[PDB]
Amino acid sequence: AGSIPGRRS
Amino acid sequence: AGSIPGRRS
Amino acid sequence: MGSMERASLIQKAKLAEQAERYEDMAAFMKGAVEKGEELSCEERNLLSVAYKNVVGGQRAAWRVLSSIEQKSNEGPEVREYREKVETELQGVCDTVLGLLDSHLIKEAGDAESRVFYLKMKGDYYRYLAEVATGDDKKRIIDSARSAYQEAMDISKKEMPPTNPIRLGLALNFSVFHYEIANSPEEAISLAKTTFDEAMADLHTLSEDSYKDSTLIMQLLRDNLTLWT
Amino acid sequence: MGSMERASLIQKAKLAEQAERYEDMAAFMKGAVEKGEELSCEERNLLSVAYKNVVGGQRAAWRVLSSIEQKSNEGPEVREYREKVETELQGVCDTVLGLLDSHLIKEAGDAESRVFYLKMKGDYYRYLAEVATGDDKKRIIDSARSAYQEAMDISKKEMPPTNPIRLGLALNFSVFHYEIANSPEEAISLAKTTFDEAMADLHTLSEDSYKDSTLIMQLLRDNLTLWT
Ligand SMILES: *Cc1ccc(S(=O)(=O)N2CCC(N3CCCC3)CC2)cc1
Ligand SMILES: *Cc1ccc(S(=O)(=O)N2CCC(N3CCCC3)CC2)cc1
Ligand SMILES: [Ca+2]
Ligand SMILES: [Ca+2]
Ligand SMILES: [Cl-]
Ligand SMILES: [Cl-]
Repeated sequence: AGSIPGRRS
Repeated sequence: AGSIPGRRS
Repeated sequence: MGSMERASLIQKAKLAEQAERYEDMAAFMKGAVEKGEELSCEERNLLSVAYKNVVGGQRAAWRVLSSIEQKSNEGPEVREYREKVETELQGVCDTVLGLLDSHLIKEAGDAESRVFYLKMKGDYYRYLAEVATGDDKKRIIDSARSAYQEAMDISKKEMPPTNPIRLGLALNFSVFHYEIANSPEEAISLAKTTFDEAMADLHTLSEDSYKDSTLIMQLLRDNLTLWT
Repeated sequence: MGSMERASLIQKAKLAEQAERYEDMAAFMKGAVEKGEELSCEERNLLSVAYKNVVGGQRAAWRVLSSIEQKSNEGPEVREYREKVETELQGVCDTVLGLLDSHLIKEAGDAESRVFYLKMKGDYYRYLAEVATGDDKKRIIDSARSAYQEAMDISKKEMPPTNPIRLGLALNFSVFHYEIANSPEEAISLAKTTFDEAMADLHTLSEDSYKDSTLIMQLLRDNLTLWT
């Protein structure tokens, strides 16, 4: 199950 | 030009 | 970072992202928040990206160590080291939650900023819940739920169903339901309803907004495919 | 790490590698070295892997920042941040060089350990040389050269031409010649002679040793392909 990766602007 | 990667045991 | 200009901290956070120095990036953005001014949209994203990378590395390490520790339970070093990483992870989550409480959330009056920060609050309580054990877990879980729920209530009143923050909030709240709250049916229902309402609003969007929204819709669909 | 058992530091260094926590890994191995006992083959590899990962991340960040700084020279923030990363990188190199000098090298009497540590000494002076500017660069370059040369002299007298440490030493010394010393012809000659002498000794090896040696020989060949 995946959340928003959120690791690149 | 590449040296020994050397980053995994 | 009290002696560095706000604008210099922001510039260095962007450089640190390019250099993949995420601990530095988080420290620069923490310093920028502590200047006391509100954050722009771009600055909020820099803050979130910095901490998501830092805590993402910690969570991945915690999972590796926890897996080794569990297999070992089928000397004290694996448990001790898992505890060290866990404490560091909890400290980063507490730092982010502290910035949100002092004073990002209370000064956020526009829906876009307030939903963004409340989604962050839910996420970092969720990361605390991933490592919590016992009744501590119950109150931490409720704190995540309450933050996500307030964000959802605002987002449904104030943002279109295609708004990327609204979509990412719903995605992460659905993951909360599935992975933390043991509510897979609520996770599936939220992901489905979110996807369907966004689909019906795509016709209103420009080409660029369409790309932004459909990217996150695919993430909802990816989870639905795994869950059903 | 003075209060932690040597064996616990080694075990935690292995866990930290699995968790991709290389700063922790380096700190655990530094603590193990500072116990004062000599290191086994496996332990030497853990020390080297830990620091190569730490300094490898720093070198990659330094290169990103240096590239941005140079393009900017075609406010002070890019230079200031490049300097911060550079100082951190120099500190890690100094830490490794300090462990080698106090007292890993002087206690290393077997060829395998002494060549290993002198190759490390050449490598970390080479990383210092990558960021050095001016006449400081000259003495740092000579320190790298001298360490690699002593390692080469021992390796040619005491190890077969297929020994993986001998091969990796020659590979890295050839990179030194090409990238640091502005001696591409010496780099090419060393890589060629090393490859050819190893090829002629492969017939003496087991299947597993053959795999170990040919892997590094391919690296020599990859450089020769780029350089010629
Ligand atoms: C929770 C959340 C956070 C940010 C967003 S976003 O601003 O619409 N956006 C951030 C950048 C991402 N891109 C960058 C490179 C790949 C993806 C996309 C999402 C939405 C939800
Ligand atoms: C400079 C140097 C260092 C180590 C060696 S090695 O011990 O023969 N070896 C280390 C492990 C490497 N493997 C691990 C996974 C991929 C490669 C291979 C080299 C030689 C030279
Ligand atoms: Ca100011
Ligand atoms: Ca002891
Ligand atoms: Cl406000
Ligand atoms: Cl000895």
